[PDB]
Amino acid sequence: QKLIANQFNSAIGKIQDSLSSTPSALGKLQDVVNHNAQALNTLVKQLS
Amino acid sequence: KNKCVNFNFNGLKGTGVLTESNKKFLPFQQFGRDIADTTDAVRDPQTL
Repeated sequence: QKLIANQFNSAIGKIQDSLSSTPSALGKLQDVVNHNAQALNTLVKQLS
Repeated sequence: KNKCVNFNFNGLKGTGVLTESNKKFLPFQQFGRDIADTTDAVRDPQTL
């Protein structure tokens, strides 16, 4: 039990670092934001 | 100023609210523009 509780806690502690250091870890969610803004810019820019 | 009116500057008919602008203009530049190629900054012909 004591060893298993240690392994779990170390695994949790690396998640805080993994997402912070890697830039494209949340690429899927950033794609939702980018596609929406790009569509609206195209709609606005197409007025000229 | 600060009221929805019809403006007509040398034939730029339009509708909107005219406020004081701190946009630096080069002495050659007469009117500004935005992304959609619409006038969003004007120079009064009489009072500079």
